[PDB]
Amino acid sequence: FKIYSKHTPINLVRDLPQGFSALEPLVDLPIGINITRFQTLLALHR
Amino acid sequence: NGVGYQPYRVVVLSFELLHAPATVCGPKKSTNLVKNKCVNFNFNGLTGTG
Ligand SMILES: *[C@@H]1O[C@H](CO)[C@@H](O)[C@H](O)[C@H]1NC(C)=O
Repeated sequence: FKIYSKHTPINLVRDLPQGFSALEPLVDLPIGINITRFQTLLALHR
Repeated sequence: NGVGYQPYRVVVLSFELLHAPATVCGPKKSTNLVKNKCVNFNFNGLTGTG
């Protein structure tokens, strides 16, 4: 299970900019488990 | 107390294996690097000469 990512600033927050940039690898997982669905985690003060 | 009745501490280690890549691997020997001569080399599984 491999992850690739990169970071870049934005001043046109409304939509994705044009251009081209590549993603670099940073970490790998030897987990070997099966993945079929995924979700996201959020945070909020209350 | 008797020798047969003396307390003993015992440590047991067990094995399990999976089709996932192995994670516990002990070290291997390694030598020093040499320059400017014809030599066989093995780097992390990559093999060659020069
Ligand atoms: C993952 O799915 C395969 C078939 O797609 C199955 O053979 C296997 O048992 C499942 N689980 C793991 C841990 O690979």
